[PDB]
Amino acid sequence: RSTLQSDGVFRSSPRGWFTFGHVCFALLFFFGHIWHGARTIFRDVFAG
Amino acid sequence: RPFSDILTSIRYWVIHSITVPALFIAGWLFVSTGLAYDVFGTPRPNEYFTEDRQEAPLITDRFNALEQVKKLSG
Amino acid sequence: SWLACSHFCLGFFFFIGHLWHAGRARAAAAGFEKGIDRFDEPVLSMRPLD
Amino acid sequence: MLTLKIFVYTVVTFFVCLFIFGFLSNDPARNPGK
Amino acid sequence: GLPWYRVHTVVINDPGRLISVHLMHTALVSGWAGSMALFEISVFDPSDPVLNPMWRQGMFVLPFMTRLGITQSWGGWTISGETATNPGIWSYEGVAAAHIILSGALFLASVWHWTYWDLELFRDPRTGKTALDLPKIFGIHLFLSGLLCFGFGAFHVTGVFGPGIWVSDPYGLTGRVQPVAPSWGADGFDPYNPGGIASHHIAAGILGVLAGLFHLCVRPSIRLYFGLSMGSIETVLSSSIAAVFWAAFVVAGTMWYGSAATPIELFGPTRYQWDQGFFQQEIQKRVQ
Amino acid sequence: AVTPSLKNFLGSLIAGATVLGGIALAITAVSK
Amino acid sequence: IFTVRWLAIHGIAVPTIFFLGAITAMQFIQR
Amino acid sequence: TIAIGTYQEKRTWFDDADDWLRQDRFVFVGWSGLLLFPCAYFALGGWLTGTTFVTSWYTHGLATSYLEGCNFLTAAVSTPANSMAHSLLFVWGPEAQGDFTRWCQLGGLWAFVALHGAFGLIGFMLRQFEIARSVNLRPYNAIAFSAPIAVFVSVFLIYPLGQSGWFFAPSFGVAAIFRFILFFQGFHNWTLNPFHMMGVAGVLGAALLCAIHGATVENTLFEDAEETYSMVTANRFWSQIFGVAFSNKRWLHFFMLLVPVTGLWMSAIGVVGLALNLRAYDFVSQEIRAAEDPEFETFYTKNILLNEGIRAWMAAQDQPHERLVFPEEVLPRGNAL
Amino acid sequence: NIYGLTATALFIIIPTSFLLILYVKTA
Amino acid sequence: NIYGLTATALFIIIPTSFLLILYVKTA
Amino acid sequence: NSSLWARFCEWITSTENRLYIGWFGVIMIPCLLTATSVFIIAFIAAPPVDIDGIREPVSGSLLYGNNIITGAVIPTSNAIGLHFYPIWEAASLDEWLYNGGPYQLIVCHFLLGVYCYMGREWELSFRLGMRPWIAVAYSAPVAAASAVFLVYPIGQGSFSDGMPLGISGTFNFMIVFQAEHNILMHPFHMLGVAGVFGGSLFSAMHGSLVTSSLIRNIVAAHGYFGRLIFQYASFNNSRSLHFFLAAWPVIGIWFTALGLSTMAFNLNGFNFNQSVVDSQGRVLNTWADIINRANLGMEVMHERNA
Amino acid sequence: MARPNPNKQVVELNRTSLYWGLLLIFVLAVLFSSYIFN
Amino acid sequence: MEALVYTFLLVGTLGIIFFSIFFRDPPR
Amino acid sequence: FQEPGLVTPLGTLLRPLNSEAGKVLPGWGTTVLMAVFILLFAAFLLIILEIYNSSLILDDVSMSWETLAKV
Ligand code: CLA
Ligand code: CLA
Ligand code: CLA
Ligand code: CLA
Ligand SMILES: CC(C)=CCC/C(C)=C/CC/C(C)=C/CC/C(C)=C/CC/C(C)=C/CC/C(C)=C/CC/C(C)=C/CC/C(C)=C/CC/C(C)=C/CC1=CC(=O)C(C)=C(C)C1=O
Ligand SMILES: CCCCCCCCCCCCCCCC(=O)OC[C@H](COP(=O)(O)OC[C@@H](O)CO)OC(=O)CCCCCCCCCCCCCCC
Ligand SMILES: CCCCCCCCCCCCCCCC(=O)OC[C@H](COP(=O)(O)OC[C@@H](O)CO)OC(=O)CCCCCCCCCCCCCCC
Ligand SMILES: CC1=C(/C=C/C(C)=C/C=C/C(C)=C/C=C/C=C(C)/C=C/C=C(C)/C=C/C2=C(C)CCCC2(C)C)C(C)(C)CCC1
Ligand SMILES: CC1=C(/C=C/C(C)=C/C=C/C(C)=C/C=C/C=C(C)/C=C/C=C(C)/C=C/C2=C(C)CCCC2(C)C)C(C)(C)CCC1
Ligand SMILES: [Fe+2]
Repeated sequence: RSTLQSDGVFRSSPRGWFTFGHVCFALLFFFGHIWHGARTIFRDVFAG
Repeated sequence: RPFSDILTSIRYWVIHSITVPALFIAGWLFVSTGLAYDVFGTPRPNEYFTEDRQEAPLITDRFNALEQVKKLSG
Repeated sequence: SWLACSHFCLGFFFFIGHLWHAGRARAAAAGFEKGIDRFDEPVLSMRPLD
Repeated sequence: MLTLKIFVYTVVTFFVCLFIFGFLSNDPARNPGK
Repeated sequence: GLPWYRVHTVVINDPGRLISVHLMHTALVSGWAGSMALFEISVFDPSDPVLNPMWRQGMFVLPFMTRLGITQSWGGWTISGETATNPGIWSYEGVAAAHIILSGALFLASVWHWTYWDLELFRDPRTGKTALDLPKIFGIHLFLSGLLCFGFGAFHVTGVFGPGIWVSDPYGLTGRVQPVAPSWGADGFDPYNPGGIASHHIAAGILGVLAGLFHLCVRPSIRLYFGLSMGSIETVLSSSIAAVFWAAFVVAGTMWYGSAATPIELFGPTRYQWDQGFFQQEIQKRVQ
Repeated sequence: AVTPSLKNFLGSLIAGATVLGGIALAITAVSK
Repeated sequence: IFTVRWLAIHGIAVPTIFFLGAITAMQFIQR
Repeated sequence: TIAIGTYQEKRTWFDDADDWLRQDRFVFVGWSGLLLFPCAYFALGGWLTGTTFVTSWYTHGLATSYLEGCNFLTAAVSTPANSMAHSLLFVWGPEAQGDFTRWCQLGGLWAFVALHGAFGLIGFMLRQFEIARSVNLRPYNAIAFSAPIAVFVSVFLIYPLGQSGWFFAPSFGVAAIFRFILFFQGFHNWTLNPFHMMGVAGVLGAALLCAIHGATVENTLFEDAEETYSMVTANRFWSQIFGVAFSNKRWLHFFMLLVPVTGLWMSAIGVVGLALNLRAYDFVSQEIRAAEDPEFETFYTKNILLNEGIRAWMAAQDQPHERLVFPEEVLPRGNAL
Repeated sequence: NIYGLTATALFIIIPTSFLLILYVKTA
Repeated sequence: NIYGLTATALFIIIPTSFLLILYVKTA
Repeated sequence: NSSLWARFCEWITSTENRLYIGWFGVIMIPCLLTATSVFIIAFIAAPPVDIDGIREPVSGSLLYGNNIITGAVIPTSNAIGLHFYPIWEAASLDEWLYNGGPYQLIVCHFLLGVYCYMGREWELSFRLGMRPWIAVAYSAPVAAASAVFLVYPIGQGSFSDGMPLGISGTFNFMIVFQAEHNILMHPFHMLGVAGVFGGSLFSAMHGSLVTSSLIRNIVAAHGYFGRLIFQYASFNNSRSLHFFLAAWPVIGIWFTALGLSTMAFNLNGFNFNQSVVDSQGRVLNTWADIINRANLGMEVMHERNA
Repeated sequence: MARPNPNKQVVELNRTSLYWGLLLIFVLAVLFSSYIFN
Repeated sequence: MEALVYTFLLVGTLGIIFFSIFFRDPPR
Repeated sequence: FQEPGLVTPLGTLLRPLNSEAGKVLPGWGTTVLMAVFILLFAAFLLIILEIYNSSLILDDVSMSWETLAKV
């Protein structure tokens, strides 16, 4: 532990970080799909 | 079809008055005759702890679960 | 416990009742309890707040 | 800390007395239009 | 005037600048790839690939390079541990520099396309107003995607022309790149069989080409055209985001639960391997 | 090839097709 | 006579009354 | 170009079905109804049947039903045992093999309710879109409703998928949800997570905005088209008391929408973070300072100790598959500190 | 903790300055 | 060196912010 | 009318001030200023407090090695209890701080300030001519604050039970409260949760409907709501709708505050333990029993002393 | 060179927007820095 | 030194509140 | 605004592709093929989903890490 002054608490491998980030972006992009589809279907009323 | 006319109709009153008690007694018998326990698998208050098993059940099997529950049950 | 809890709740509710009824009575006495006159709003007679 | 006690007491009493007399100054509500 | 959150909506009906912005985003992506790869090499310590694999050093982008055959570094060190043969042109530094060069070229292309936006190509021959044939542009782009998929599945992974892909033993002791023979039976569908991937791409290519041809030769129906409103470009964005988040969910699942595309050699063990006593059972059986 | 799980899956598949066909036929019949 | 409103109200009501009839005696069960 | 903009053309069966579906009846069936009314209906029935008759004696080793003598609060639909892992538990699947009784006993009814309810939520949002389209109005209600779907997906689907199996998903029931809440408090220290903070802030602010807007509108009416309430009077009042007050009605009624949606979305992101055990559990600096100096002690340390106690005293019965037996000397206690 | 300090400082400088530039341009 | 860091940060923040507030008021 | 009293009264009562002062402001402003000043100073720098009164100080000041999420103003020490503890009754300033006086000072001044603020909310409303009872809607958070900070310590007999003025302190208070009393399984806390969730739901839905309807109409939104769910023709006018919006959350928070005060006198929530018993006398566990085990863990780890 | 772009627009945001933005950045900072430092 | 950072963030936030109160933009 | 854009050899080479925007076939066209292939793709997705979930067990499929050694 002396080399990098390890704090003694486990960290997450690259697999966990990849999964976390990509799932969060998946939810956000579901919201984006919903919003942009809503605009597309309702173009006339949205325009004015 | 406004609700007032259907409410005041005699045919409605008679058919519902004959059918509703039938369903109520159907549920009453469905519970009191023990058919509910057999169909839904809920144990009666006097077989929760079979003589071979004095502790709570536990499955420990994904694919081969049928006879496992057979053993745990009864 | 029953006495204390019940009477605290009742006292608090009656205090809220005081607030409501006192406010309503003062407003009615002033004369604008029914609502704003929509012609002579007291706010309009004041300069813009900057 | 007697000095601090008296200072706090006098400031509080000043505030409370002003608080009371402010309302005693206000004239009763009335309805001109009636 | 526009709000802060609509500033990019100007390019909606200006394809010339749309091309430039998409090129610029691609340039940012490639530049991130290259810069991350360079910094990624700058910190890696290949001294002990036994008890200090890459996945224990926060090695995020390097495993993706390693998965497709690139194992040699210009510094002499190799992932396997030995010094191996000459690195050749294709190395980690090579890919990083290549991505940086590509990003810069795309930057220049983006600037060019930004300055020159009014092109007769985007203008409808019948009417002066700019129009885009989305049902056909989709056909051409699907055709290109199918061609690329077939090429990857038949030449790179198969080892006919390329190096292949990474494969390892079930318990992650010894693993390295080889060619993959496509498997066409039901056994090629299970996640943990590399032979599926190759085969998949081949099929996934060929069908695409046919679809790429079909949409290129058949125009949409009127009912579909007005129900889906394919005239507007916003529908394309909505559908694309839908497919994108579907892909994100699928990729996240394949990563978390483990598959032949994420060997534990270069990504780390899965939690379900510890929960079910995978390596414990292996060690106990071997010792017994 | 003829494993029981496949049989159950095909049975469920035909059941779903039956439900879809029933709904479609009901809609068509009631509409006109 | 067979309107969708009729279908909805009956599909909701019939299980409801059946379940209430069950639950009453269910409560009367000796423990 | 070939034809006119889909005015009449031909009266295909699709047009007749569409006309019948979109009739102005008492209940708007719509196209979404074909997906909403069936699924959602089962999503209700499966719960109530689930709450009434079936038991949880084999999955969790508990009695959760009216038939077994449980109150409304106590009754619940329990998740399948941890052995089932992530099986969807089809009634025709290998686990049940078409035996309805054992399918109920194995706990598959929870999967039934969850799946059919998710599809019912999708159908309901599509219904919102359909009605908004039919009345020529902007579909902001669908955008608002996207948040509860996000929370439901993040809590009932993403989370158990991230864990060992369905066993750790919330069980439908008033007391079961309390167990789940205390479970997150004990293990994941969910209160400390920033995303939960950013969600609770949104929720409480939403309640605050609702109350304030109702009181303000109801207390600035005009005596008796034109707006009933005096916007200028309310703006002056709230700008002189609080300091800042709304000036544009549209912005206010959009803020009332923006707050809860953002709060719940952020909480959903937090729960996604927890699904992979990425939990904002500890402060390393404070832990090391407390370790080297026994005297040092803050509220955070007491919370950590309480979490240790919760885990130790709950794991015995909340996770039967582990077969955990704790000797009485091992369970944490305050006096032993 | 140098990484935390630099990340915090960047998050306070870049976005707030970004907003200020636009507002200055507007007026 | 904490005194140096805080002094530098104050010298960057207070006067530049001061000027920015005035300019925002002017426009 | 140049008399000092006259001009001072005109200044205080005048609406020309940027922030209306009013007579209630006379007590409102200084009290809140004192509370916030002492709170800021104590949070920034203050010595450890002996919350439990057995000579085991608890660090809570930001400067003494703890974070924002963890920093808090420790409540008054258990030794003093309900006795009035200003500076001048303390033996010395250092002892005053060690025992935890500033929390008592802050809470007293804060309660006075919030009550005076509730009053001014009526007074200004009377000035402008608008209807008076906006203060009634404000009585909910005030009631909850009084229950948390004053009534519960009075019931438990000590001031150490008041909510610590910090985030992690708030979490500790909530967990300990759940341990001692089943706050979760109490109908009034259930009504409070219902009130909060319903307030969020109604705010979101009303915002969506109104912002969608504002195009260039309320009939269209009414029809939209009526057709969406089976329910038809309710809240036909803005008056009833905007009254209901205020009525739901206010009643919910009134009930949760009353539940907290009720528990202050040891009247806990429902206790469904060993509710289900099979034949010949065994115990079948239910979800309430797992909740009970969690409560056992919390309570046993809470009792720091033997 | 191409003709001047027809659909050129300029972004605006008033003082309320600036205050909202600054308050958001600072609130997020005070919330998250406690965990960044760790 | 983290204490100074936390205090800077807090006082900055209070400054934003103060400016939002007293220096409001007159609408339109 | 009436003047066309810059003339380039590449543009005129690719001009024919983006030439008939808006052209559309009459009737429903090939929507029946859409229905058929949507259903077939849904069936395929269900097949692979139940293969990965293990809810569908096949004799050839092993569906585990131990299959890496196999072939
Ligand atoms: C999804 C993409 C992704 C993934 C999975 C990873 C994963 C990883 N990266 Mg990489 N990285 C990425 C994108 C990604 N990175 C990008 C785009 C950049 C360019 C900026 C970097 C730059 C980078 C560097 C320079 C380093 C890493 C490192 C790491 C490793 C350590 C954990 C970590 O990221 O920090 C932990 C991450 C967090 C604590 C962030 C949590 C996410 C929250 C939600 C952010 C919220 C921000 C909030 C709203 C506002 C902040 C307020 C402010 C006051 C702070 C891990 C393998 C380190 C390493 O050892 O690998 C070499 C390292 O030194 N990454
Ligand atoms: C393929 C992806 C894609 C594309 C091309 C677009 C494109 C567009 N969107 Mg959509 N959107 C997307 C995804 C996408 N969006 C997703 C995933 C969401 C959900 C979060 C949204 C939600 C959304 C809303 C709610 C709105 C738009 C709008 C718009 C238009 C204006 C852009 C804007 O907001 O101003 C430019 C925005 C900024 C300059 C602000 C950027 C600051 C961000 C938030 C922080 C910085 C992030 C960081 C630097 C990069 C993160 C990278 C990450 C993805 C890995 C534009 C046509 C607007 C519109 O069309 O209305 C007419 C609109 O109102 N979008
Ligand atoms: C002896 C005391 C007293 C008297 C004589 C009155 C008399 C009056 N009040 Mg006042 N009021 C009181 C106490 C009193 N109130 C208290 C304590 C409160 C606080 C809640 C209120 C709050 C209040 C409001 C908010 C309003 C009135 C109104 C009225 C007038 C109409 C009566 C009414 O609402 O119809 C009779 C109404 C009902 C019978 C409905 C009953 C609904 C309640 C919720 C039933 C609850 C019963 C339940 C079992 C009790 C559980 C208690 C538990 C918590 C311990 C009338 C002049 C109204 C008015 O227009 O004034 C001019 C009006 O708007 N009052
Ligand atoms: C539209 C309404 C609807 C929807 C969306 C669902 C959806 C679902 N149900 Mg529910 N269900 C419904 C109506 C619905 N059901 C009705 C009306 C009943 C009463 C009869 C049930 C009774 C029921 C039970 C008892 C169970 C489900 C289950 C399920 C799930 C698994 C279904 C599955 O994989 O089967 C297979 C799915 C399909 C076949 C769907 C269509 C797939 C495509 C179209 C096949 C195309 C191939 C080919 C062209 C067609 C064959 C041609 C052939 C004739 C030659 C899923 C969430 C199960 C579950 O998961 O519970 C936990 C379960 O146990 N449902
Ligand atoms: C040393 C010191 C200082 C110690 C301090 C220690 C410490 C603990 C500091 C606090 C730390 C801190 C800041 C923590 C909170 C951080 C936190 C969790 C932030 C969440 C931030 C975040 C991004 C979450 C997203 C969720 C989100 C959108 C929440 C928004 C919440 C919010 C702003 C709600 C509204 C609140 C509110 C008061 C509204 C009132 C509006 C109002 C004046 C309306 C009046 C009104 C009504 C009418 O009807 C009409 C008609 C008009 C006209 C009118 O005007
Ligand atoms: C057409 C449907 C007819 C009604 C089916 C029965 C419904 C009532 C269930 C009561 C419990 C009965 C217990 C046996 C349960 C049972 O039926 O098992 C029957 C069978 C398994 O039984 P075995 O193969 O063990 O039995 C062998 C023989 O004895 C015949 O059973 O499973 C199937 O083949 C599919 C059954 C699907 C039944 C559910 C229908 C819904 C499917 C999902 C549809 C989704 C459509 C979505 C569209 C988008
Ligand atoms: C005597 C009482 C003294 C009270 C002092 C407290 C004052 C609080 C003032 C909050 C202003 C927030 C910034 C508004 C920025 C601003 O300019 O908003 C302006 C906005 C009004 O906008 P308009 O209606 O002019 O917008 C018109 C649209 O067309 C957009 O242009 O005000 C609101 O809508 C209500 C906002 C309440 C938001 C409350 C948030 C409270 C956050 C508190 C954080 C404390 C952190 C503490 C750290 C230790
Ligand atoms: C923070 C973060 C994030 C994001 C991030 C990002 C998004 C990033 C990006 C990044 C990037 C995007 C980067 C980039 C970079 C780039 C570069 C670095 C480039 C370079 C280039 C060059 C160098 C060039 C050169 C050249 C040219 C130009 C060509 C010609 C030749 C030469 C070679 C000269 C989020 C929010 C998610 C959260 C988490 C974390
Ligand atoms: C599972 C199943 C299914 C289905 C199912 C269903 C569909 C169901 C339904 C169900 C239902 C549909 C139910 C209902 C129920 C109801 C109830 C159970 C009710 C109750 C009520 C009450 C209890 C009340 C009370 C009260 C009132 C309100 C009045 C007075 C007061 C009081 C409080 C007393 C399927 C086919 C898939 C398969 C087979 C099996
Ligand atoms: Fe409203």
